[PDB]
Amino acid sequence: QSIMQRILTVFVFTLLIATVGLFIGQFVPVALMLPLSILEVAMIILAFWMRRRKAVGYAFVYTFAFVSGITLFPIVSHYASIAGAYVVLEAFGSTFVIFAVLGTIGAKMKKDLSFLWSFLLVAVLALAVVGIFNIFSPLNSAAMMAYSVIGTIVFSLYILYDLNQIKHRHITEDLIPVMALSLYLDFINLFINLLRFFGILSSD
Ligand SMILES: [Gd]
Repeated sequence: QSIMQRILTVFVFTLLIATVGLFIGQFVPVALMLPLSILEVAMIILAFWMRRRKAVGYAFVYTFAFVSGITLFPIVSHYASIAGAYVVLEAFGSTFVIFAVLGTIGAKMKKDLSFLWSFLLVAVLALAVVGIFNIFSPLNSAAMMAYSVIGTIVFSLYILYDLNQIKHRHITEDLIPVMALSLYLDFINLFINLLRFFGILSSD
């Protein structure tokens, strides 16, 4: 009925569409698979880009959710292989409770967190730079673990912020796709960071 529920209705469908993509993604051969470095940082770059995009439709978000799902399996399989499959469940479980807890608090809190926009914008740019640096010169385990905890905190704060702005701002019906897409990217980026963190933590 309300705009918040319609956004979260779209959000759940992108999760479902992504899960089918993830299943399909297992059949991609190693020849057609991009480097792990590139795949991880591309999601940070798209999270930044898709936030500032104008006039996004329902066809874009659902097709994006599907394709991104396919390009998530290489990362999932990597960290499951180096540290056991249990880290994928730990990562997904931790993402789900963080999103539920922070999403609920953000959506019903009386304080308006609009002032954080600049703080979170520069943090994503920093992660983007360090992620791009990682392609050419790969960071060691401890720097990657440090990078992962920081990314976890930034993308946890974005969920709080995003649900908070949905309540506090006058969101028109034409922004339902773009707001759900940002929730999807926040979720996916939080998952990747927890997965890498717990992946490396159990790696040695
Ligand atoms: Gd790998």
